[PDB]
Amino acid sequence: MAKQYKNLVNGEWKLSENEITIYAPATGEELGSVPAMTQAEVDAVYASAKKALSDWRTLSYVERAAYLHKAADILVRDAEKIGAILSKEVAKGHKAAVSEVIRTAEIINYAAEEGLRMEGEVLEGGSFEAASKKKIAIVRREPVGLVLAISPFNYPVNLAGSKIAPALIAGNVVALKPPTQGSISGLLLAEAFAEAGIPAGVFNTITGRGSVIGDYIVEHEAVNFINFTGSTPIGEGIGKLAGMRPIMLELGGKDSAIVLEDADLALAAKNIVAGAFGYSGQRCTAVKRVLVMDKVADQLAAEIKTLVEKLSVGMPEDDADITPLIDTSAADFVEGLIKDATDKGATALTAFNREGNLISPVLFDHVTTDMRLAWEEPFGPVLPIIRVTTVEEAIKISNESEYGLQASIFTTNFPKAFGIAEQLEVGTVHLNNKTQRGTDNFPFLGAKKSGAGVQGVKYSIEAMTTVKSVVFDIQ
Amino acid sequence: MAKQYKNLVNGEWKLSENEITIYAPATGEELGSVPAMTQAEVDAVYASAKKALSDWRTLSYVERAAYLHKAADILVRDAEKIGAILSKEVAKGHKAAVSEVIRTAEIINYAAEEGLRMEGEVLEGGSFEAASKKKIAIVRREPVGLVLAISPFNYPVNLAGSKIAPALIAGNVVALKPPTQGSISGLLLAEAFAEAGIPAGVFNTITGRGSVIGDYIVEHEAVNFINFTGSTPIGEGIGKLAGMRPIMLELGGKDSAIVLEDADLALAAKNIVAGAFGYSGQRCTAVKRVLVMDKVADQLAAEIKTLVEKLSVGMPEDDADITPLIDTSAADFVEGLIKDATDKGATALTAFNREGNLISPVLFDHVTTDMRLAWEEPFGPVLPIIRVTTVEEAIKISNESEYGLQASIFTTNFPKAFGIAEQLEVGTVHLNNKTQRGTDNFPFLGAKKSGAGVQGVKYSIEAMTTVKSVVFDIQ
Amino acid sequence: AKQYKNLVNGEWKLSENEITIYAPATGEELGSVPAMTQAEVDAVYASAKKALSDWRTLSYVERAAYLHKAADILVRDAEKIGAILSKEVAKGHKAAVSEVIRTAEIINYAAEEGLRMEGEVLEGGSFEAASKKKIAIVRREPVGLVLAISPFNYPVNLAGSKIAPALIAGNVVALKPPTQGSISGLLLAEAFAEAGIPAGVFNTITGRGSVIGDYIVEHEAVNFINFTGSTPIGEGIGKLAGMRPIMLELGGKDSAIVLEDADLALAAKNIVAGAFGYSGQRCTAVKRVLVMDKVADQLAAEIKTLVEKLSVGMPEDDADITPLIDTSAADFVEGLIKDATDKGATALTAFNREGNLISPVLFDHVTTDMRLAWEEPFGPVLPIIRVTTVEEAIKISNESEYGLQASIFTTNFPKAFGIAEQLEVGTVHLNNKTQRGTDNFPFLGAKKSGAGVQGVKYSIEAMTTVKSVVFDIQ
Amino acid sequence: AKQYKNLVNGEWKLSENEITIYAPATGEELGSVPAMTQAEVDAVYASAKKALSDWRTLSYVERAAYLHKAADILVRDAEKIGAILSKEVAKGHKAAVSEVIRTAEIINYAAEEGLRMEGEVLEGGSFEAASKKKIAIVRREPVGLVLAISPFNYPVNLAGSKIAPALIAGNVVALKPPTQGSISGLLLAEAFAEAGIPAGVFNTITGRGSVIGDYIVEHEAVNFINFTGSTPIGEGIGKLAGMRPIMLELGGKDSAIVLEDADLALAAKNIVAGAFGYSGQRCTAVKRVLVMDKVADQLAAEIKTLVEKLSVGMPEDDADITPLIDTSAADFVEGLIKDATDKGATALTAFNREGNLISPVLFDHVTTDMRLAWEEPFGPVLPIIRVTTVEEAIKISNESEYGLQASIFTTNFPKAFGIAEQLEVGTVHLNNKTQRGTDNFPFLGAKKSGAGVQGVKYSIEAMTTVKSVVFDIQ
Repeated sequence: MAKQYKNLVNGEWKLSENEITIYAPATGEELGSVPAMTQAEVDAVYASAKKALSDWRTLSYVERAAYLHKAADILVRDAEKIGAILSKEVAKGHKAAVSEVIRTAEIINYAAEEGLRMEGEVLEGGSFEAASKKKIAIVRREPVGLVLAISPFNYPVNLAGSKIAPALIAGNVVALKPPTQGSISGLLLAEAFAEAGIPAGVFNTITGRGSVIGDYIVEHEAVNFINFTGSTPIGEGIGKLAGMRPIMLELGGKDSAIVLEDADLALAAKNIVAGAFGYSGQRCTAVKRVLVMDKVADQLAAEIKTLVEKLSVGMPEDDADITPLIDTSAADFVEGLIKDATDKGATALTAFNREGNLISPVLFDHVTTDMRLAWEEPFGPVLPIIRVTTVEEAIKISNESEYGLQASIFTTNFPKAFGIAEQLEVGTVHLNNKTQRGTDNFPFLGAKKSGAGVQGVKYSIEAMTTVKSVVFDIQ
Repeated sequence: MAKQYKNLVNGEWKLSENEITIYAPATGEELGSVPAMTQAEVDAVYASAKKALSDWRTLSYVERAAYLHKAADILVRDAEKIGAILSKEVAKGHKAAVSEVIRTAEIINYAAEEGLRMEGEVLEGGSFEAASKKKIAIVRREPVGLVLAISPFNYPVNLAGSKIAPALIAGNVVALKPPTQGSISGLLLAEAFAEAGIPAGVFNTITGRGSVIGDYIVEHEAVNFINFTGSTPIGEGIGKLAGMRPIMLELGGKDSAIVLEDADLALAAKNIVAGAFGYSGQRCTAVKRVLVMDKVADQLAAEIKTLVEKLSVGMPEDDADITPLIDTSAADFVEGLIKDATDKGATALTAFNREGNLISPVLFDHVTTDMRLAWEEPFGPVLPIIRVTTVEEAIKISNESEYGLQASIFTTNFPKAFGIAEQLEVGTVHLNNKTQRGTDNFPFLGAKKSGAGVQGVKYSIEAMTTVKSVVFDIQ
Repeated sequence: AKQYKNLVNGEWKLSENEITIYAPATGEELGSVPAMTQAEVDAVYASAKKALSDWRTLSYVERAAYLHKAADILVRDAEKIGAILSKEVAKGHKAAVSEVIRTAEIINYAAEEGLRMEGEVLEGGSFEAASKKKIAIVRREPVGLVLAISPFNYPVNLAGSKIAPALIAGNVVALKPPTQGSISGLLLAEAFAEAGIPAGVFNTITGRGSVIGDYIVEHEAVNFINFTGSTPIGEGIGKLAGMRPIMLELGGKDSAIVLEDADLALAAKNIVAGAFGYSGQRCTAVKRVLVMDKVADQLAAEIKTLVEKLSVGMPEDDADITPLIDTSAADFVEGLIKDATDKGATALTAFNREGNLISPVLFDHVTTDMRLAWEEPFGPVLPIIRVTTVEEAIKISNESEYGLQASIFTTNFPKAFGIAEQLEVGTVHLNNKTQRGTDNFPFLGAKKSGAGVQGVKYSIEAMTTVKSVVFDIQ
Repeated sequence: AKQYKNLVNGEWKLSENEITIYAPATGEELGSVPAMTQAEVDAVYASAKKALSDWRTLSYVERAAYLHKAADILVRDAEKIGAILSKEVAKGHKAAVSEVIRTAEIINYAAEEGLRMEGEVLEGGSFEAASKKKIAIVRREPVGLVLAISPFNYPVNLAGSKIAPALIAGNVVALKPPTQGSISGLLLAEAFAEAGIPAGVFNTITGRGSVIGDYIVEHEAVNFINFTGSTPIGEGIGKLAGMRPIMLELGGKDSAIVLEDADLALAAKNIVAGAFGYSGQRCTAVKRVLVMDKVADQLAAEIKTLVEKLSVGMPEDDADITPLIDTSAADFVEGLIKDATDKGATALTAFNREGNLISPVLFDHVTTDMRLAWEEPFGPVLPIIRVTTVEEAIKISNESEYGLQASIFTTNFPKAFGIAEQLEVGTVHLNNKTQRGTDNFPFLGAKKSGAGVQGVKYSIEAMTTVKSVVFDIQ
């Protein structure tokens, strides 16, 4: 039942002297163990990847795309088998975990076909000066080299594949460092690439304790690019450890949902509840605060309340909407935000209840900017409603956040919604819909402390490629 | 005629309590003084810029382009006046300094017209999944915010304008930090933008001592992007101080010129000498080592020697090819590399002579890779010739360098030259021509320790812009 | 009244015969233009094909410099050119000067858009592994000789919108202005000649359609025909072009769909400005209002009050409604007004005609059996058609043989976008009148409204081809 | 020998009359195809216009899935389709199977290229400050009904290269294969029908040119004609199209310019493979060698040795030179051989004809007064023309009415690029024979060789239009 998992290192499956046992956050069930790599074993992974780089980058785009398509087919075949373990490993609903594996296969296939249509440009010297009119630049794309991909606990397969496939199609070699709570899933994803016959050293995995290899994996001079999803403080550290090297960071969010007086309140409540409470609010791109005009606030709060009361609260195996949080510390942190809001006079529209790390969904009304819940990312099923008098106030409060991932605007006036969107300091603005990363072909980025670089399949490919210009004179 | 220069801060010209006197490196003549800003004065510059940002980004592209065109016209008008001071300030030939100011005006005009044709994209949700076929993403470009532009001593006007105009057209606000040896020229460039009527706070300058404001200007939370040209160690430090913030770094080069057996040796010698000895070798994109096939090495060295002996050695006012180096430390460093090469048995084809900081051009043959001159960037008029037996050896020696700015290949076999170019770890490869940044519409980038990001007018605009996606469903 | 000459191979040439041009509003003689023979058209094309090799080999910067100098000369002489243009096509004095300034803007924008011309590098390895070392260096090239045919209503603006995009790309051009508008077209040519455009690179042709009409188009020297004018002439040009590339800007019957939730005052303001601009003598003009019956009475009343305010008079007095281009045009418009009156449409503003000066006529209760519901008048007459559903509005809008542009006045934009997807038009304007601008935007027509896509960058792409150079890397 | 049917609105239909098809190499009866009437063509087009709305509103992913499913069926049945295709157009068995596999590759590539279709957002503030709040959301759209006309020499490959790019973009298609090749076109249609392509989305038309030839092109339901075939037929299609968009892939007389510094063995190998592939029945074949006199004797001797090694025989034996498509084609080739012999050209390989199987003829000392220097033979005959300067080679190359592709064999690449700029062709191959591939690369012809740019992404762009939605941000 509980297997001893191994790392993919240069086409071989390796155990380490020490290991980390992984337990199901909802039940405490032992799921297996992953290797606890040393720095010398991380060196072996990077040496194998740099050695494999020359033969991988010289393959055709077609040949590289064929491996990715083969990996995605194996993921679709084993979606139930991987989804069942993923569900237990990060306390995600069984169906939602299987959906994550299917979405990963879709992103791998889309990146394989997006990346193979890689084009260059021909520039004319005569565009700038007459004397150089016979000079042209043949500009072609090249891989950056070794990409270190760091996936998060909440999407350990999906936000590993969204980094791996775009890097691999471009001719880069990859080392996946999954989170410890999610490493069995990351290694199951690696088994699909290994079964697809990915050449030795082109795709590898690293698992271990942050105290032994956390900074080491990023600082290493073999790494040419770091692609990470995780907390803002960890991302801030990765940015300095990267030095001059290119990075892509997907960090926290405190996405606001601005509801104007002319909004469809039932549609706004439906989207706000689905977005805020999806995976018990353990998503960076979740709706984390409602900024509603006071005229429609009482009716909107009542409609959000009725929907929050319907949400099922239970175990991942029963596909509950609200499942247990990733760990005790996460649950304690969420309870502290709920306590601060209650003590400062916010109205609890739905009751707080906690059984283990299973916190019931809490909706708060009359939330003010002096409450921690107005600003701090909970990663838990708690949503504040902050009443505003003007749209200028809603923009001001929205932009006062250190985060700027996405925003939602619920209104029937789209020219005004576009004007508001221009002023919001976020990557994406959704009109009459919850904030969301999808569709995966769209750009996904965060302003301020929410990230660095632009994600979305083609943008991820462009970010993990460089340019080689060949200039010559026509005679 | 030594003037007391002032910094452009929020539409006003400000002196500081302390100042730095600038002297001509070739004669020791006092040229004037620039303010020695405090950290509180840097805070005032950044506060002015962030305040000016909202009204600047909301202007049309046409309005922003008009200011850039007006400033470029003022630079063309005052090219002799600016060029005369620039020549004395960095010991650059009088005509070459005037040419630099004219080239700056050309880049400003090209960036104003490139940036105003800024386009977005419309993506279809139906490209990724059938359920999202009515969902579209209107993706538009936005400024990153405040750009800190740091120009180098060797191109204090040209590599200030190449950062300022692309940032300004995109709707960013700028703070120019010129080098101390080059700050009078950076402030003369600022006077052209001020005379063009650039709004208060949109364009500002900072001058000061590295011990007082060096790290402070970069670390400051108001700065959203750092665009720097200078030494590799300084750029490495900037990368760390930037944290997660976007950067563009133009650092050192050790550009190799690979000469094959079928090369036109007279053309190779002409290009190699013009590129290696331009501005006494004080350029990052300059031929710094010749990797020549042994069969043609004696004839190529003889042809390079005859041309190096013709180079004039003297003062900037007399438009000498070889002028005095930027400072004593730079000339001492170059002399040390010449000494190491002589002591290790390299053949000096042209004699070493030094008068103050005026070093005569030294050509070395039979340079082996145990010599410091084979690897270290001198920033002086010294060129090694390294003989090889195979093109595999030339590629291996060229790639062993920590730098990878550009490379030159002299050969009549272009399909082979393209194959070699693919293997060279550089940004740009010039076929049958010296390495060069131009034309300014072409990408300019460095692999390895030569930089971060892609320069060239459109690439600079793209780098200093982000994306704002607005997603909605069609009904 | 001067005797104008054609620009042919850097020289100014008269022909044996000439055509005298009169002001449509006053009958004043403005001058004459040459009446070229087919042999003189041959000389223009021989000059252009000879000049093509040295023009296409110039840098993009050198070609852009000539365009910028021509645009500067147009700005300098905008009052001088605009004054003659105003008299020549009975356009308001200020509107005619604005047209010359807008032409200089398009020329400059084309010069800077075209010089940033880029190619592409394609990888053989994208399609098959065996061709991974094979790449294609794809670069843009001119099509060759472009014949540009401008219309009477925009004889300078819709001549420059064809000439500058063609010239920046390395093409040589022959401008054939309309006879009523040839003095303006030749004044535009004087600006390019003063800018020092090389001999044969830019030339003009003037003459009678019965002598050279089909001849200029069917000539084998012409590689591309870029025309603005009537649909029947455009249809003929398409056949005469054979396999050669074309760009056609033809008739319009633009609809303004007004929904129940629309801002009716804003809809009326935009509808009147768009429908009655230059007395309705524009292809991109609101030519039919398709309004929901619940809001039709109030919209009709608001359009009426604004139509009654429009000044009716002479071009020199900057009147909103000026005399029509010719008697035939005014007779045709009067016939459409008569047909609507006889079929029971309600004339909300009175019909009056003094010479070829027709007062603006607004009709309500227009049905699909009336000619005014379908035919392009090119006159100051606007029908209002009442509809019960948006499906009916889409159906009636698409039943037209034209599909240039449409306007949708509503506060529901997701629905407006859904309606826009169903309309068979090139452009849909939300809460605004139909318009060609801004000139960087695409401008095209579906069905009988055109062929090809205009707008500066689109015009450049259309009048260029590609040259692919393929080789294997070793 | 089966009785084949046309795919019409999801049903397989016979016509009252039929055309029996015979193998050009053996005379074997292969089956019959319907001889459609104009009323049956009307039914095909009515079905397609009706199916257009539900096809275009499907997602790109759903349209791509049908194309991928059709391509998989073609790979599965590649031997079955290839065996019939080989007999139908006297193409080698292995080459005919390869054609089906290449068609599946193009269908898959077009499905994935087309689904990443993007629009653009343009800023009014790029052109004028007053329009800075105005933006244009420009999205791609199908042109409507595409009539695809495939040629006899690539009846499956140059049917799929038109069908898949049109279908992914949301267009509906009617395939008109050539009569000699209609069984193969209908076998391709069976793969799309088995893939479950919706009724009316994809249809076929078969018939006699005297009954429906002009009718299929003239029909007002057709919005785009994509044709590969002879130049005179293409010229007629261009007129019949009127203002409607077209894509024409017509004749070629591709020149292979061999300079003094060329690798003559490489030049001979590529020249012979390109000139004699499918007995020279290809528009992209090398059809004339323009060689510098200093290296002409050695090059001709090297080409001769390779031509003498070409097998001459039947398609079932994978012979290099197989029987020509029909008697008329072989008679025409024999006439060009006769004109060259009578005018003094040197026959380096002997002329022999057995039925319509012509042996490969190599001619040297071919002059510009011989028909073989200019006319496309579509037969295994190649002239070698000697030139004294590269200027003469460019002049002779460009004197041709065709301009499909050119080859340049030389070791001086910067000079080869300079020559390529002067050649009036779509593509120039350096040190390699002319060829359409890879299918992601642009494929086009200058002068009488075509209209429009083919190659997968270029095909998709050509069979799409643009819909601009403009609004002001508040």
